[PDB]
Amino acid sequence: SQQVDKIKASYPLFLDQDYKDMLAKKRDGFEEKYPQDKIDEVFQWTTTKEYQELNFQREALTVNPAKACQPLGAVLCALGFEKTMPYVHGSQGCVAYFRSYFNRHFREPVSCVSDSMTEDAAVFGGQQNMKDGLQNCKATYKPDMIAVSTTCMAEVIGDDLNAFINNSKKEGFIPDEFPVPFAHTPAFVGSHVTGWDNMFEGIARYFTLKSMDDKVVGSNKKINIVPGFETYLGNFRVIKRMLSEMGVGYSLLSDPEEVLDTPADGQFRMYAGGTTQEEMKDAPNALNTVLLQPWHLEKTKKFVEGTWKHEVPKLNIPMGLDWTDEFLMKVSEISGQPIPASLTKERGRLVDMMTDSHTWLHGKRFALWGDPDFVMGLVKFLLELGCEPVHILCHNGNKRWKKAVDAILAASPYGKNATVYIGKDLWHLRSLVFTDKPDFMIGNSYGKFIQRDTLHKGKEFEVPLIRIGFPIFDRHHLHRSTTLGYEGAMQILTTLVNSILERLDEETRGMQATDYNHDLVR
Amino acid sequence: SQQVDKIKASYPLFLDQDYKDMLAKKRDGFEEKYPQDKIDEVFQWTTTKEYQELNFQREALTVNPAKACQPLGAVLCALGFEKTMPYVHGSQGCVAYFRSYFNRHFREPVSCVSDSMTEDAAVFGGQQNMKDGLQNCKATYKPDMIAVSTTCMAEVIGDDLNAFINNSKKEGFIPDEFPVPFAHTPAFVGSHVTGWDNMFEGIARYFTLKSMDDKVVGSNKKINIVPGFETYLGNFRVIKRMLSEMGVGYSLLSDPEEVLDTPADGQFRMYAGGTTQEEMKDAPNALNTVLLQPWHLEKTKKFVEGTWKHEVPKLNIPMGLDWTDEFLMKVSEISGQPIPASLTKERGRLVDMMTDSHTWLHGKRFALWGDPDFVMGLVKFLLELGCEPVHILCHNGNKRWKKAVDAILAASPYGKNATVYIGKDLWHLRSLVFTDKPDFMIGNSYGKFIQRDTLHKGKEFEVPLIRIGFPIFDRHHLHRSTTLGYEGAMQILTTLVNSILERLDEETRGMQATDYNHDLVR
Amino acid sequence: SREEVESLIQEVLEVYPEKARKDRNKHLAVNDPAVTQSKKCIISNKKSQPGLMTIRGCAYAGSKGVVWGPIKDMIHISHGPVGCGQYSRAGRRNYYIGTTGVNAFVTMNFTSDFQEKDIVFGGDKKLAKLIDEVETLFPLNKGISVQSECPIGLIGDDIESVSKVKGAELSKTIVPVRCEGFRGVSQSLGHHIANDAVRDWVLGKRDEDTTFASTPYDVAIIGDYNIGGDAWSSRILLEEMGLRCVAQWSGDGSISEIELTPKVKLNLVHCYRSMNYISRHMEEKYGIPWMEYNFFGPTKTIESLRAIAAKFDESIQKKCEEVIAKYKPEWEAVVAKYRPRLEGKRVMLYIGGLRPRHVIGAYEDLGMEVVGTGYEFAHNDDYDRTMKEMGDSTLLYDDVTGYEFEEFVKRIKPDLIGSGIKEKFIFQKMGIPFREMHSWDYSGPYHGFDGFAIFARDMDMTLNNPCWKKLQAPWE
Amino acid sequence: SREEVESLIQEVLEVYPEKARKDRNKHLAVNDPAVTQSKKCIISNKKSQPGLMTIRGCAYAGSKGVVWGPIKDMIHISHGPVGCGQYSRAGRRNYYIGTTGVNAFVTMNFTSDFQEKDIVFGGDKKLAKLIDEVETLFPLNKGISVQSECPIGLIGDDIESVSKVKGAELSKTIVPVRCEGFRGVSQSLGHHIANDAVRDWVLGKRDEDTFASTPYDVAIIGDYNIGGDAWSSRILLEEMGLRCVAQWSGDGSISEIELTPKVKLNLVHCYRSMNYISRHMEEKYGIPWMEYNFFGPTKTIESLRAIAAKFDESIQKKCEEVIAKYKPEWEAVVAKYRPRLEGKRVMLYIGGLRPRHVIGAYEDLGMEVVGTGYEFAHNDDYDRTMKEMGDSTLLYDDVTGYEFEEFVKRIKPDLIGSGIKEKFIFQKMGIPFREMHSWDYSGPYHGFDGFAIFARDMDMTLNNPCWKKLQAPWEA
Ligand code: ICS
Ligand code: ICS
Ligand SMILES: [Fe+3]
Ligand SMILES: [Fe+3]
Ligand code: NA
Ligand code: NA
Repeated sequence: SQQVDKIKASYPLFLDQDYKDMLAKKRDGFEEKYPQDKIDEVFQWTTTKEYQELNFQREALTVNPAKACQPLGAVLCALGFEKTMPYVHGSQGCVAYFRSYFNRHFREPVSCVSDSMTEDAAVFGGQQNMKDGLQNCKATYKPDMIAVSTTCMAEVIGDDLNAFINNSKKEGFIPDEFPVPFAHTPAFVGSHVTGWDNMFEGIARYFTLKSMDDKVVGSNKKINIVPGFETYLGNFRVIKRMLSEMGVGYSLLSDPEEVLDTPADGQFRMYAGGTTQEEMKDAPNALNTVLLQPWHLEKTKKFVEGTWKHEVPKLNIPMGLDWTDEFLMKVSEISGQPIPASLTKERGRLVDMMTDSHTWLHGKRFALWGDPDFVMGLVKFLLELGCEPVHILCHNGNKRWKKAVDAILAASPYGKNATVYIGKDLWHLRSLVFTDKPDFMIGNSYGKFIQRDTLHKGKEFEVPLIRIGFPIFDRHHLHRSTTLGYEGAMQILTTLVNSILERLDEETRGMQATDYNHDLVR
Repeated sequence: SQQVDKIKASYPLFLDQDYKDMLAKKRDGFEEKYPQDKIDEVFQWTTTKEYQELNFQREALTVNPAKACQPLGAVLCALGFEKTMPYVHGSQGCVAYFRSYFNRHFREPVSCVSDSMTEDAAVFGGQQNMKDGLQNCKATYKPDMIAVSTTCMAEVIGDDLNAFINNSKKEGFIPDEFPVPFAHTPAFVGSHVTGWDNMFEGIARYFTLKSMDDKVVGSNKKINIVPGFETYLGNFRVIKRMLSEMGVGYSLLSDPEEVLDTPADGQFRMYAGGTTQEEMKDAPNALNTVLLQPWHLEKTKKFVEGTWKHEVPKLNIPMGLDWTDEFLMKVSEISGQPIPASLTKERGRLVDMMTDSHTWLHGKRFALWGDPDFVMGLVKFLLELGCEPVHILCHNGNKRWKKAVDAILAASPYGKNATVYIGKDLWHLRSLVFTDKPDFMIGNSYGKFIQRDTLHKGKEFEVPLIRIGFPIFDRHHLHRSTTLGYEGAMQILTTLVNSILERLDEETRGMQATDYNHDLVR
Repeated sequence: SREEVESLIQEVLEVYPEKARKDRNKHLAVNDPAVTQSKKCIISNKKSQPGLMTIRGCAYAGSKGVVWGPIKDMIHISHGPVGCGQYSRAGRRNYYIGTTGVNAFVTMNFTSDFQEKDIVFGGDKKLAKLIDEVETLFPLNKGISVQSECPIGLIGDDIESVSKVKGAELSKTIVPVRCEGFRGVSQSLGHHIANDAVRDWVLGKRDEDTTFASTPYDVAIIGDYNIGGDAWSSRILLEEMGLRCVAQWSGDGSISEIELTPKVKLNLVHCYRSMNYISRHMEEKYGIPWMEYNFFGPTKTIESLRAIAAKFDESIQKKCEEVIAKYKPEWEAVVAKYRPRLEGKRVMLYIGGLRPRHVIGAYEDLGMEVVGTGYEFAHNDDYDRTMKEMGDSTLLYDDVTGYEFEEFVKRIKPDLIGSGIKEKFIFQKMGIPFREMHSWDYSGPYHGFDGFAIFARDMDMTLNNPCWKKLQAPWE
Repeated sequence: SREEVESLIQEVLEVYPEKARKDRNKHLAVNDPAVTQSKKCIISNKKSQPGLMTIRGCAYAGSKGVVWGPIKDMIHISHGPVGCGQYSRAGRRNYYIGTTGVNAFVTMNFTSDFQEKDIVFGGDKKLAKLIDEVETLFPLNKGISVQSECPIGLIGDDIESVSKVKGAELSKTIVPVRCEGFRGVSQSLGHHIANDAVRDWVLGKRDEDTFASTPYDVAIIGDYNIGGDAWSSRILLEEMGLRCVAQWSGDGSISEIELTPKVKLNLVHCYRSMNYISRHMEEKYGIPWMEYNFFGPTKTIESLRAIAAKFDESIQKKCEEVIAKYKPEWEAVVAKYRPRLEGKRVMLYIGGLRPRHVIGAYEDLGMEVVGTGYEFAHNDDYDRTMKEMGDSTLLYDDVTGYEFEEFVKRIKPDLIGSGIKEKFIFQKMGIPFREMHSWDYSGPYHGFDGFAIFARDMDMTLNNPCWKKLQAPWEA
């Protein structure tokens, strides 16, 4: 039933008694459900160390992965270029998933197309799909560039992207001078960040490989910045802001910040902002190229060093205090600009916040996951705050990366109880937070189901989730946040300390039971 | 007892059985406590409509006020001036409380001095306290200016501030040209915001009343901005940012943004930034004066209109979409500068966020309190979001102000169930949230005790607090936030929607009970 | 209208190249009450034109995401690389009651996570080892399904052999499903592939079981996936009417419910498109008749209840009127409050395979007018049913392109658009109120009388929201 | 460095005007091993010099905030304008067990909210009406106190007449307290004023009463249960065999106060704030009192033994059982934290007891207090301070903000323990700081259980990684 002036959605509608009785009648009659005592018994078993050992012996089964497939990253990379349409050669289903996936994180339109390869192309190739696709795309949506990647279908059958594009131009489906950079992005290799790497390097050589003769390193007096797979609008903006503050000329190569945040003013803008073709063409004339996320920009680095002859400096992701310092110092050396009074003061403001909040952060234990560069930056900053990053999980990490993070942990007393996991998923992590319970999780929205599982064991065993990463689907507009630089460090600190204090208030809210510690001042 | 490797603070230490037994013996032995059934019975009674009627019949008793005394505002106003020492003529206890009160909100040093009037000053006056006080203050702490307010003791006995300062200069305790603006700030009149008004107008008169001859309105082509009592650093910064973006010359009169956020870099800075004496001297040459919070700047408005001859425009506080628009349009008209593409886009970005989040905000019922200008700006923005501001409480509001807010409510369907209360306190509000339960509270840290009381009745009756206002003592670094302009509107929207979604996740976290609605995507 | 509609279509197609031009013109038509057979009016269920930004998904989405994934006490393996399973994890609100990770698994993502080694050597060995690990870590699962992603068929794996062997070795129901995304033209073929998988591997399990206690009022809800609880708010009405809902396919469905469905007296089909296959098969083999019904809005719900009751005896028909009389004041209060706030406002729809026509009656119960609708993957038999429900001179678009939908909306200028997540934020920026009509925009249920109240609340909150009059800055 | 300390003082005072200079020199001394009469060394309990930014509060803070406010089942009226009560609401962590707003009221703010009308007409009428409204809305209160703020005495109100009249009319304990902030020179007089209010209006209630007494009845006098300090002290005393009849006033009830004249011994932690009522109880009821110290294991063990020596052999036997029980616990604390803190120098500035009372706990961790001082102590406290402080220590009474700053820049301690108005000054200077009033929202610090928290807190702050980051690598 419904009361017209207090309408109930699914929650709490189905808690009404008549629905509750109906649902119990459904279960007992036709579901042949295991008895509750058995369900309870098995759940308790899933929280044990015994279950964890069986869990970590998995070799073939993956449960609740913390990664996606390559072409998702190739799409995000292509969206960062002016009036550029991302184009995925292969099956259309993937493109619907890529758009939907990004729709829900940014709460914005995401433009991407397929050439809809089917059973017929599975035997003869997608050549005809490519020729009609490129022509249909250019005419209908009028991009200045089409950046081509592949679905795993196109990769398995072996479509030659370069030959197919060349034939499309030769046969007159698309103008010869119309730019169509491409990259192979096999889903069964690496993860979504590898797709970003592949796509970027593909675009960079398209505009520079054949034009190196007239290139002089440093002649344009700029620094190239390659951001990598980045889903926080504030992370694009803070980098550009700090460099403008320093008076450093720069080119942010791949910049989706505008197209992912267009105004609602009565008109839809498919394209907005982005790196210009001329910025890519001119990039080898930069003084150097800085890679913001080097651990998934390996292919890019080889091309920038091998072809542009830049000497890419060895910088960690600019996360936390030490690595933002090092980033700014290396930029000063390359550009010759001194670090200005405004960033020095911002740094001192971050330090002041650290000293103000260190008593509540000290010794706090965290489980966390995400992409490699993001994870190690988070690990570094936690150590700087006096926190203990107990469970460090990077599903798409590698042994080389794990070795570097272990060295970071070994250089601090707060990493003594920390372990780094690679190739493991969030079902692995679920066991860790039962057997070696931390205080909080830092991760994406998929972690909310780990919190639900811990609460079911008991309130005292609950591990609350702090949402930092990608994707975040169950909160609004956190994609505007910042995690890089002092600004991102200040935002992360505030989020962490206040999650701690919010949990303390909840545990001390019981009248006459625990509220002796329900302090007004913290 | 304590285990060395897992030390327990007060919570949960005293939940150990031996402490629990000890506490029970203390109560039963020597406390002569009312029996628990009686406590329960009386508590349930305090939640009834019957209790509310008795509660609202109060005339002499105030319980849990939502306001402070004048001199607290005079101190904050004086802190906004370059190398200015706030100086409160009267008893020293108040100054310790003023500093402590601001210490805990900003988590920063707060410099303010007293002249320590005692029983002896009660029979001859604090003249000698003033003469030695001004000389001791100037020599020891080396301010460029001393801004004098009063404690309620100094007001009752009748110390003539003007005569006492004049005598201090005549007898040589301080140089004649050393600026010593003053204001009477009686605690038994108005509230802390009245002190801000009184202090500012006192400083404005000190630097301009006798120098009006050579003044020409508009001759400096700037706009004066008077912020009023403001405890969000981001609100000082957003106003200066939007005006620089527009290319508008301005003088922010009273600017504590720097001194309330000095860096931690190994040295303490008593003074930093602030309005210069010269900006006050030159302010009558501005095109006009804009009052950001007019409902506690009445005395100031009369002086700028009566003496500076400015035509102060009728603008609401720049909060939300409509009132930020009107603020920018009036600034454009006065200054002749057009609103630039960057603010138009920022506006459209705020609108986009509204459309993205309107389904979760719609119809949500709120109780809220604070200062008058802040409260009406919050009410306006909630109406713009499709929320219902059900209980609007402004302890230090007046009938004129309540009438203006009622007109705002009457002009929207979402104000149909709203009531505005003036002269009522948070014990009044506690009754309202029991008898006419809203979905959330928006208020300062004192609201955490209303949330605790509601939970005690039952989880289904709990009204969670959303911390926006002053003071906020139980979270860290929210004083850096922004509530004005599109930036502030974006921050408030994000906080509101995600508080809703966090509460929904909590209510649907129950495994096999309520988690059918524990959606990954919201 | 009419002539301006035909004129709008030709205008929009002037941007396409010749080939697309001609094909897209086949999928764009204007309704006409003097024509009854849609095969003479519009073409459907054809391949998408390359590069035009179709809204369609793939066959995998049609089988795993739509049909099989909701079955709660089974574990569904997304067999292939990591993408497909991750993008579809918990994105669809097929609600269920269970203890997730213990005896129910809908919102989890099980995957074989194909590496390049499995491409060159095949994944059948990995699948068999994967099935064993599932048995160790999730002992309370009541069956396993293998949802094939694009590479499986392309490399020549034989998942049916693995399913047969491991099924016997373990005495377990292991369903192979060949829903590779490159098969077919859309989600539609995934429906059909998945239906045949249920028939071939699950539905026959109890053909020789006689231990089920049948009643003359046993019935099954076919093709309702309990989006936000839609199926629960429908089951309640059917059992208030005196019926016994033996099974729910597949929203909040258990494998045992599936197995008992051949024992019912009547199959109630909500989603014809996704489930007419298994319905026809159950009529042929078990003699069970099936009928289409509609629980969107009070008008269609009342009519459905009466038609369903007419299939039984006078006692069910008496209860039918008791239910109609019970809820009458409730939905009358909903219309009395919300119909004034929505009447005369024009709606454009674009959804999947049923709702573009199925929700019309509910909008009209609120005084609204659907001036345009279309499907991603419906067949001509759906379009036959669509013309009987759509008004004269409506606009009809099959597999609409992103450009088409945009341009069509720019000229028609509806007051509300009901479509999917990939469309939502486009039209919000255009200042056009938008309601998600797949996910219900995380609200619902919308089925039944209780769903109509939420539906009316949701359309009103969005269409009349104050945000929409603020798109234009006062200074231009 | 002795001679370098005297030189530092004279250097610092070179900035003052002649008058302040001469006065401040009386309140700055270097401790010296051959001195029992501190009046030959330093002056204290004098008015503050105007305009030098004293850290002191007022008499109202001494009475309402410190003594009376903690008593949980009474309602305390801040009688005057709105400021005093709001700034002191729940700022002090005098912990208690109760149902706030029903039978306990510590963290609430009751106030008469003086308007200018009450200034010209007086507030006695408003107070009487206020008392009636308290009775209606808070029936379970067990008494009322009236904390006078600055205006009350200045305008000639008579709150004692109101208290007497309404007390008889209502049969209620209504205590008038004349703690106007302008009285005295600091919080210290508020202590004394408040003690006499307890004596004159509460303590005599049960003189002719009804109590079953035992030979081991005792009262904790002058412990305000900051973070639970008194609970973690009571536990040890009752483990030792004693019965703590009352706790003044941390988590104290009025009934406990009234029963205190029935005990055999008064245990005084805070001498400064409570020696007044202690002396009075000895004179009138013959109850002896003794000072004790529960900061750190050394002082706690010694206190327990001294307390037990006042009773019979059975209490002394239990005393050794308690010492033996907790011995391994505090030994593990020092074994872990003493290595991390040894040799580090501390400067203290607090109120009236802790500047000397916590020294022993720091030394139990290998630390050295190189400087201490009080806001409002008297010469009898400074007598006790010299015996606890080391040779050539720095001693500052009513230290000015400038003095403390300059003293710290030159001494350069590794840790500073002081109040909230000092904390953020020295953090910016790169000097670890621990609040020694509020315990920085941690604690308890009393007893064996408090020592573990104390050692944890000093270590976490002093050795924190934030302190090595104050200097940017490019600004050296
Ligand atoms: S199954 Fe079909 S696209 Fe009939 S694939 Fe799709 S939960 Fe749609 S119009 Mo999403 S044929 Fe169901 C559908 Fe309709 S996923 Fe849902 S809303 S009624
Ligand atoms: S009562 Fe005194 S200032 Fe003895 S007024 Fe003050 S809770 Fe201090 S050094 Mo705050 S004489 Fe207590 C004190 Fe000591 S408030 Fe606390 S810490 S032991
Ligand atoms: Fe958006
Ligand atoms: Fe600070
Ligand atoms: Na895929
Ligand atoms: Na006061």
